[PDB]
Amino acid sequence: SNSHNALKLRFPAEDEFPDLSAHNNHMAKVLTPELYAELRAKSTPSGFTLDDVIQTGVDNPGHPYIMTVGCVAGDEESYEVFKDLFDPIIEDRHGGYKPSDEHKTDLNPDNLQGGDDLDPNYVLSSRVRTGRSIRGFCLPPHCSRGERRAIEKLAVEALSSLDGDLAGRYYALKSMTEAEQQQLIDDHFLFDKPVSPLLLASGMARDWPDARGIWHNDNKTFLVWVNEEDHLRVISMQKGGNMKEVFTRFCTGLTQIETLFKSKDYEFMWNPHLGYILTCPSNLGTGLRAGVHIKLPNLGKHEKFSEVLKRLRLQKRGTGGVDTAAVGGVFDVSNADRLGFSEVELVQMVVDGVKLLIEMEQRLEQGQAIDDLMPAQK
Amino acid sequence: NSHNALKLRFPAEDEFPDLSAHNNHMAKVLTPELYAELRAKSTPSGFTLDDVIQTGVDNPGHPYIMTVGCVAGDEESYEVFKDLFDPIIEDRHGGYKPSDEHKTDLNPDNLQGGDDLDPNYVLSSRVRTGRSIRGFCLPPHCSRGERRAIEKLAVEALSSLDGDLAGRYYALKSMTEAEQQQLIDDHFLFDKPVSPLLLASGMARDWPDARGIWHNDNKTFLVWVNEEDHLRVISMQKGGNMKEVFTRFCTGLTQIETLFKSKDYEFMWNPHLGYILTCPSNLGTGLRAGVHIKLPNLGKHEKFSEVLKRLRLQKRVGGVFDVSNADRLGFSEVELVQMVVDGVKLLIEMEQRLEQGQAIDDLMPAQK
Repeated sequence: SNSHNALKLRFPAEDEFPDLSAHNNHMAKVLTPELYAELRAKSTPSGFTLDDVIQTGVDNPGHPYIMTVGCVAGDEESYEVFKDLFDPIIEDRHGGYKPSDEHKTDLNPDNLQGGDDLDPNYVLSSRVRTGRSIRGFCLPPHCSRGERRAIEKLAVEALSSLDGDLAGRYYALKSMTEAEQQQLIDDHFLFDKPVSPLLLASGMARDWPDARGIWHNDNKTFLVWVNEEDHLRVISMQKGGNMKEVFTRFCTGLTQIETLFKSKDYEFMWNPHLGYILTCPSNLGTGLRAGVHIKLPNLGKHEKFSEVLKRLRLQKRGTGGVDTAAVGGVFDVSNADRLGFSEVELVQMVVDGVKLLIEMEQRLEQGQAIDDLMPAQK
Repeated sequence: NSHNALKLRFPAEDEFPDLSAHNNHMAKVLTPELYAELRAKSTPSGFTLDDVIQTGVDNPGHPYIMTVGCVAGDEESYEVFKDLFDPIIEDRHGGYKPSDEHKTDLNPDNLQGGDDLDPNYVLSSRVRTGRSIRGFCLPPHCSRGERRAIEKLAVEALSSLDGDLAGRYYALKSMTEAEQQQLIDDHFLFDKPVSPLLLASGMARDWPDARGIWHNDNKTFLVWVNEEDHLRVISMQKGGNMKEVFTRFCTGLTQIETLFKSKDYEFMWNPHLGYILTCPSNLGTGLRAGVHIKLPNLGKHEKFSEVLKRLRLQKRVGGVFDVSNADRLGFSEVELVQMVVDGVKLLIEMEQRLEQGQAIDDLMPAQK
């Protein structure tokens, strides 16, 4: 069953209790001596234990300013069996999302209003990314080589049946040539073995690169990663500001994949409370990041920039390409929320927020203050 | 590295540089045998010994002031080529042995006094240092992509700074006319190096791409991005409150590091060399705390040179001098600023004594 956890249970809980004195992550914030003694004996059907769940958080103290999650789920059951650890973490990480709250999924592009015309003079590209887990298999931190291979087989079979706009090709990391990895690097489609101690400490990098691969359609507007951080990572993208089109392709792609999985009696891990289940609690609900690479040289240096994004429930990341080298300010702006908002709602906020960012940019271009454009917190 | 492969087809003596009439630390240490042993090596980034000493071969230097004559291309340069750097470091940094260990101390609390040096003599005071981000090659070798990546990290980290800090970034490239003008008025604008020492090391490539300057609204904390080093942090202020200038120096610096770490990034550093920087002369603390003071009487005394060396200080407009600590490695940041505070007090004391037409010989400091 768990000979090892049985040996640990022979020690008093406080002898096995981690020293989190110099830590700063959500796990350490919630893991009291009491909670550890209560859950340490528990195990999930696949044998995943509390010690397995929090190991990364113990190894990685986290940092100042922002905390890290410090824990992972090894399977779908982990969230139920260790809900007393995950729930407060989730409540804290997702702005007060309660154990009793419900998550609503909305993958109907028609519910999105506008967003098909983000000013191409500012929006260089649009993208929507999410993650999915296949029910019946352990998550990356825990999946065996056999499970991982079974998942890849399922993913590849389904993906190979996509045609038309989604006709594509699979590229296994194991057999990848220097030439194809160079092309994938140039198209920003490649992923390598994680270097983050956060991911490494969880066990998700075992047997690399076995059963890991990259798939993408011929037009390079739809990309799928298999067995990296989660079973599947699905990305839709393209040049320009047609977020609606990107989202539609995103939704239709996910839908066709799921139908194909359904054909084989397989389905994505999902429930009314946590939405789509993924390895890290920070990616629950929709696990969706919808963003744009937008030119904002003026606003980008403005003192209220960060403040404007926070109020629009958006977040930014800087870029390191020739684009920003010229403009002197190209940013990657996406939605900050993940759980408690539907996919349509998250994408809508990017659409809405982007329009205001552009209006503020043009306002600044004409050398005028944007004071009366400052929005109220959303 | 296959260019080095070709060079290795010639015997070492045929590739060995002609360093006659060269007055730099590299030239005073590199022997034909040391070259023959190290010329086939390379750091993971591919930096070679030839790359390390190129600036020292190109720049004979000056008969008087001596230069280091070499640069590090990445963090591993100081290790893979330690047999060349160690002797140079011992030579450049007052005997600092390979066995010695550097001790960093950025706690402004350990700074005894320095809160108010006589304003009648000290026009202004400032402290500055350099920093390298682990994982990226140094300015002599960094690719355009690395430089841009470094710039991305620095800007968002500096964006997160706030309080008496919190400022605006200014990319040299896309800098607007009004902006460039405004910066010159604040005396913050820096441009492409004219120094043949930097040019020869390959540090000005792609200028001004990925280069910029960030400073606070208050104009007391400044940071140069991707110039002589990944980062050049400066703290300044008119007056003689070196203590306050150093405090702001330490905090703003602790925060930057804070933000960097919060993304799995850290400054290059190790117990032996302190902070890793491009030029060996900047190792350890790479710190320079200086003040502009009026020492007219001393300025023309025959013991002014000896007095500075005694106090371990350096000088570089009525008696207006630029005095700063001379040491960089083997002394903590707190120790370096303390010597400047102590020595300055002693300099002003001697200046006054001279004004009264008195001795001062009894004030000759004991070689610190």
